[PDB]
Amino acid sequence: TCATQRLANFLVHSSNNFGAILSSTNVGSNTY
Amino acid sequence: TCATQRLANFLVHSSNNFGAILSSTNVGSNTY
Amino acid sequence: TCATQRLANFLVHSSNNFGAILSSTNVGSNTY
Amino acid sequence: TCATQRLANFLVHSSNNFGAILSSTNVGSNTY
Amino acid sequence: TCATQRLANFLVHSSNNFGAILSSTNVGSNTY
Amino acid sequence: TCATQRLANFLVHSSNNFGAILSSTNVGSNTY
Amino acid sequence: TCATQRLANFLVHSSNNFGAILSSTNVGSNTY
Amino acid sequence: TCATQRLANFLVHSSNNFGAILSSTNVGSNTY
Amino acid sequence: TCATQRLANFLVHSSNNFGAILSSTNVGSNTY
Amino acid sequence: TCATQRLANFLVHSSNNFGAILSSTNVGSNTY
Repeated sequence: TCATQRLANFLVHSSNNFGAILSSTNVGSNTY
Repeated sequence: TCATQRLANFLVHSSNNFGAILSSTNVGSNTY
Repeated sequence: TCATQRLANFLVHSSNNFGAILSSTNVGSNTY
Repeated sequence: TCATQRLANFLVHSSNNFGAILSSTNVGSNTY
Repeated sequence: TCATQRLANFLVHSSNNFGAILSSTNVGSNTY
Repeated sequence: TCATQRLANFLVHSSNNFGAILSSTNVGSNTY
Repeated sequence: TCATQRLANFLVHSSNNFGAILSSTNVGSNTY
Repeated sequence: TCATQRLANFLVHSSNNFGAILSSTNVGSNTY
Repeated sequence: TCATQRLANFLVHSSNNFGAILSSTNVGSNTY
Repeated sequence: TCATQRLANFLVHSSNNFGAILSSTNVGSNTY
């Protein structure tokens, strides 16, 4: 029995949920 | 019995849920 | 018995659910 | 018995459900 | 029985949740 | 013009895709 | 023009994709 | 123009992707 | 123009991705 | 123009990614 782990380039570029842009705001952007 | 793991380029570019753009806002953007 | 895992380019470009664009907003965008 | 996994380019470009565009909004966009 | 771990380039470039841009703000940006 | 949102019990009990059960495994389970 | 948001019980009990059960494993479980 | 936000019980009980159970392991569990 | 935010019980009980249980391990558990 | 923020009970009980349980370990637990 042996246990060798070789994980390369694990990535989660997560940008998931709610974004609140509300009032009187003409926005050139992209909010997380 | 052996256990070798070789995972390359695991990725979840998640941008999932609710986006709130509400009122009086002409927005050139893309909110997460 | 052996266990070798070689996973390459796992990806879920998830952008799934509800998007709330509400009132008085002429929006050139694409909200997540 | 052996277990070799070689998965390449797993992808789910999911953009599934409800999109809420409500009132007084002439929108050039595509909301998730 | 042996336990060798060789993990390379573990990464989570997480920028997940709520972003609050509220009022009278024409913003060229991208807030986390 | 008004914008009132009253959403109750939004749900997506998603368990969608590929399930990999491979070899020499009599499994009493249900894998996501 | 007004913007009132009253969202209650937003939920996504997501358990979506690939599950890897490979070899010589009689498993009473349910892996995400 | 007004911007009032009243969001209650925002939830994403996400447990989404790959689960790796590999070899010689009779497991009573449920791994994320 | 006004900007009032009243957000209650924002929650993401996220337990998303890869779980590595490898070899010679009969495990009563649930690993994140 | 006014900016009032009243956020109550902001929470992200995040326990997301990789969990490494490897070899010769019968574990009653739940590792983050």
